[PDB]
Amino acid sequence: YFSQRKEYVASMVFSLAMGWTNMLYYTRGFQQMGIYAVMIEKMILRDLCRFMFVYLVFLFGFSTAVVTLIEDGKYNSLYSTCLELFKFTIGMGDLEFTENYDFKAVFIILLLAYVILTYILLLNMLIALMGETVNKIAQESK
Amino acid sequence: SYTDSYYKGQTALHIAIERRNMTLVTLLVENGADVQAAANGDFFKKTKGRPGFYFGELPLSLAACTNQLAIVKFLLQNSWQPADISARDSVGNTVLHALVEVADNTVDNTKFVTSMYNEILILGAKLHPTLKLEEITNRKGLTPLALAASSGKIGVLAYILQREIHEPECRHLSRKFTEWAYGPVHSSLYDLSCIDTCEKNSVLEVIAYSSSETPNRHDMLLVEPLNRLLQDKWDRFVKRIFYFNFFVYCLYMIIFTAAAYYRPVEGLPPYKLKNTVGDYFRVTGEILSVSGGVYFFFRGIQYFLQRRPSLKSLFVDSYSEILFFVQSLFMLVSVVLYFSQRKEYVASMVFSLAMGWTNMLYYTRGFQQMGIYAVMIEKMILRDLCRFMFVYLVFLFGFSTAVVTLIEDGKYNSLYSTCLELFKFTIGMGDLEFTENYDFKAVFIILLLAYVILTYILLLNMLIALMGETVNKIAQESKNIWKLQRAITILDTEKSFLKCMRKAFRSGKLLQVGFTPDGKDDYRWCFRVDEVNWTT
Amino acid sequence: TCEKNSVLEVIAYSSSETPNRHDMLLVEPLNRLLQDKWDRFVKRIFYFNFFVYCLYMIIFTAAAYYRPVE
Ligand SMILES: C=C(C)[C@]12C[C@@H](C)[C@@]34O[C@](Cc5ccccc5)(O[C@@H]1[C@@H]3C=C(COC(=O)Cc1ccc(O)c(OC)c1)C[C@]1(O)C(=O)C(C)=C[C@@H]41)O2
Ligand SMILES: C=C(C)[C@]12C[C@@H](C)[C@@]34O[C@](Cc5ccccc5)(O[C@@H]1[C@@H]3C=C(COC(=O)Cc1ccc(O)c(OC)c1)C[C@]1(O)C(=O)C(C)=C[C@@H]41)O2
Ligand SMILES: CCCCCCCCCCCCCCCC(=O)O[C@H](COC(=O)CCCCCC)COP(=O)(O)OCCN
Ligand SMILES: CNC[C@H](O)[C@H](O)[C@H](O)[C@H](O)CO
Repeated sequence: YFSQRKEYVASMVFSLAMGWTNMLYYTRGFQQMGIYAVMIEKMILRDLCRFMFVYLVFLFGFSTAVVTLIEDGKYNSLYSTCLELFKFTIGMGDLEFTENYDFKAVFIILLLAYVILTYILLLNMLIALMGETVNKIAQESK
Repeated sequence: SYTDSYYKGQTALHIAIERRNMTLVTLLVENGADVQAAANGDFFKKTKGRPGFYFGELPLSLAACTNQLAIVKFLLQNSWQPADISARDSVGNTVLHALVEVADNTVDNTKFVTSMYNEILILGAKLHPTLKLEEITNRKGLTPLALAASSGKIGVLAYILQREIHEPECRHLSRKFTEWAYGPVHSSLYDLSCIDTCEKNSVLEVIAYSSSETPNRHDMLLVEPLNRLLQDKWDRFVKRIFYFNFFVYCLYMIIFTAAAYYRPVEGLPPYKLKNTVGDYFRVTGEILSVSGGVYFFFRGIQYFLQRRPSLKSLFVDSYSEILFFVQSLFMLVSVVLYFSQRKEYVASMVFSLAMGWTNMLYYTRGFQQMGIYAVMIEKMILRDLCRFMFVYLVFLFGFSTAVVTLIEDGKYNSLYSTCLELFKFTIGMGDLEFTENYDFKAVFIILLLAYVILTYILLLNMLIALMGETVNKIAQESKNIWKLQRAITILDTEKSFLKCMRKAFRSGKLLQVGFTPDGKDDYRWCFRVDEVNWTT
Repeated sequence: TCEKNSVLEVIAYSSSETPNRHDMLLVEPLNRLLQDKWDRFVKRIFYFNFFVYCLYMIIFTAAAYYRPVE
């Protein structure tokens, strides 16, 4: 701010966001409510940290395969393709095969394989593990 | 004798009985110690939020509560200063009330307390045959049976309702009367007094309208005479009345829906009737709808005034009455806005209409199969969503105001639109279409993806795991929940009944024993049960 | 009150690998002490801290919302 850069807005906003979620710290010590803060702690530190490597392997592998196969289109940059395949993981892609392009059959096979592997299989694996972690610490709530 | 505010009234006889010294008790009673002193200090009162020993404040109560029968017989029979068996404390609890209070639904405690209760009743019959201890109520108007039912003492309740004494000169204290037995089957009579018709506070009223903290609220209905009573009342007359009420409610909602759908669209209510068929039927439907709203309104007020529920348990019990009452309130507010010449009555009417259908789920209670869904919806809403709202709103507001602050000039530049879109993202129907030209786009993307990962993936599945655990918690308890709801329905149907008859009795006013302590005979509304048991 | 190293400090600031870190607080004098200190004076201080943090965040939000756009 004092260095004459408008980029301070960016830093400010992150603190503002964090400032609200840190109010979960004050749920600790209520017998009913503290379990939610604990569950979030355990899930972020254990489950997402371990799952991240697996998912990034799958994401980068299929993403770079798609970018290599495609030439001259929207899917010709790592940025857009990573965004799109990540959208497919969390079930908000669209698989609209409405482009004129080469090796269309192989492109379709790859996207279907990725969708099955990440949406159906991996994501429910993670959700199963998170459910295990959540149920494991209900009885320790006291 | 202790004179402070903590041990007020404690004296030597209490110490001797407490120490289990027969010799010192005999000497103290010999020397003229008061056998009816009241030790009512704060250490000795009935209380939960302070360590203490409540026994009923009297030496006889102390002796009974401590499993010392010899001292009880001494105090009652000894001629230096005999003890009154029917004495009461400051709470009004007699020895039997004190015995009920010290139960804890364990095997050995059940054996002790049941034994001491039985012996005291026999001795009371012998000493004062015209005395009826079991009809003495404490300060709150509870008999020992009602106190046991309210407190959830399953052992004492099971003992009392199934009490039998095979001995003359005390047989009139029995309640279960075995008339015959065959190989696997035996037929008996059950006394039934103050189960159905006591006029003050019956057992079924106490069990049904308990405050949901009672440790065995639903197991108490499995005790045999109660279970047979509820089944008989259900099959005899209540079942038909319940189905009739459900059918009438269905007709009411059909009329209400039809009237609501065909509202006039012209401005400025109220609207005047034209001499045409559709107007007559529409106005008829409106009048019936408002009538139904007024009916449910006054039923709600009657319920709340009769029960007087506390704020802490206002919703934990009485969920259904609250929802029916809120439906009534929306209907009345709609009527007020209608005759006040405002369009906004449509808004109020609509909410009542929606509520009117979902309250149909109240009638799936009392089915063994179907009532579990109504119960699950209630518990999920009352526990999981109400606790989870604070957490989720903290996240929503944090990222919402962050994004609004970052962005200048766009659709994401007001709290309303950004809160709605972030909510859409949380339930998995966003767009993520990062196609707008605006500054700080990288930070915007980082914020939004962090929000998606935090709320869509993580928190939402946390909620779902918790709700699923709740459902699996009560997959098992269906059988008991069904019975409890059926009991509440039966009592509620008994209370109104809209015929001026109170034929709530089961079997005849039969002579039970015929041989009282005096020359009279007792007719007691006994109820016949033929039980079967394949043991041996 | 130890002045060097008390029991509650040792239990509370343990490294989470201690086998009975949760059960050690159920020992009766400790459980009563924590309940007593909570009800005596700490509970009001904690609620006051939470209230002040709420006010702080509201002030921060309002100040950030109305930043100048030049
Ligand atoms: C320092 C770490 C470890 C951390 C800091 C930030 C970036 C964080 O994301 C993480 C990584 C992350 C990012 C996005 C999704 C999942 C995980 O986890 C926390 C950190 C994690 C969260 C979410 O965790 C919470 O529910 C807050 C919280 C939970 C439990 C508590 O006991 C607690 O006490 C203070 C606070 C909030 C953020 O700080 C936040 O508001 C933003 C913008 C990102 C979250 O990085
Ligand atoms: C009075 C309360 C507590 C309540 C009243 C309304 C606003 C309610 O939303 C809530 C809050 C809410 C709103 C939206 C989603 C979840 C919860 O829960 C009920 C209330 C909750 C429901 C949903 O609950 C049901 O399944 C009805 C029901 C379940 C079990 C029963 O035993 C029962 O007997 C009457 C009825 C129906 C609504 O009343 C309805 O139709 C509308 C429009 C909103 C629902 O507020
Ligand atoms: C399940 C747990 C593990 C999950 C891991 C999450 C992985 C998600 C990966 C998504 C990356 C999507 C990046 C968006 C690309 C983009 O939209 O483009 C970006 C825009 O800039 C940025 O926002 C910087 C990158 C954002 C930082 C992002 C962490 C570059 O610039 P261009 O606009 O010119 O791209 C020109 C092309 N149109
Ligand atoms: C179907 N197009 C997107 C939907 O609107 C919805 O957002 C999405 O399909 C769900 O998240 C997956 O079930």
